[PDB]
Amino acid sequence: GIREVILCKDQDGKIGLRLKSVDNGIFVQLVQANSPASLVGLRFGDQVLQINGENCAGWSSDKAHKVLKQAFGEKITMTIRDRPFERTVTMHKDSSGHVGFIFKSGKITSIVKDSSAARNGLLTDHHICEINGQNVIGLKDAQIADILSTAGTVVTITIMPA
Ligand SMILES: O=C1CC=NC(C[C@H](NC(=O)OCC2c3ccccc3-c3ccccc32)C(=O)O)=N1
Repeated sequence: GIREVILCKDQDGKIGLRLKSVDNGIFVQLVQANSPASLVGLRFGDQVLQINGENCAGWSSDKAHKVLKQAFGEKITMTIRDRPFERTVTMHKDSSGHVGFIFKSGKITSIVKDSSAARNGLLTDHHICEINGQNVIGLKDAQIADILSTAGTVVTITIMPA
């Protein structure tokens, strides 16, 4: 759904957030660790409907960057729609412990024939966002692989088109 967040700027008047224009909307592209943006729970793929009550519709990435930098006040408010491009696909590890996909730089690149990923219709050219709800955006591939490997039999992956 939609919600309001209220962020307090840090030491340098920053919130740790980079935004990106997509289809005449504005979306969260990068959230800094331990930042005000992380504190209020902003995540890669969240949609920003308003900043300080002003509609973001049609803003360029540069204009959103400017609005954030030049915002007057110690606080910045936003209206957020939670990751509208996100979907889950649930798969099951086979007897060798595999769900059946290859990924590189956090993006699914190949589906293994006659695997659980194949049976459940996992797609390529998609970001791996969460594994059973655990956020893996920005992790190294070996870290993603480790989280996958230690998951139980049910593996639900949250994905987003890349
Ligand atoms: O790109 C990555 C990197 C790390 N993890 C994953 C997810 C994992 N994929 C995977 O480990 O493939 C190699 C695996 C393997 C190793 C040795 C011999 C046979 C087979 C075999 C046969 C069928 C399907 C998968 C496999 C998974 O599908 O659970 N993808």
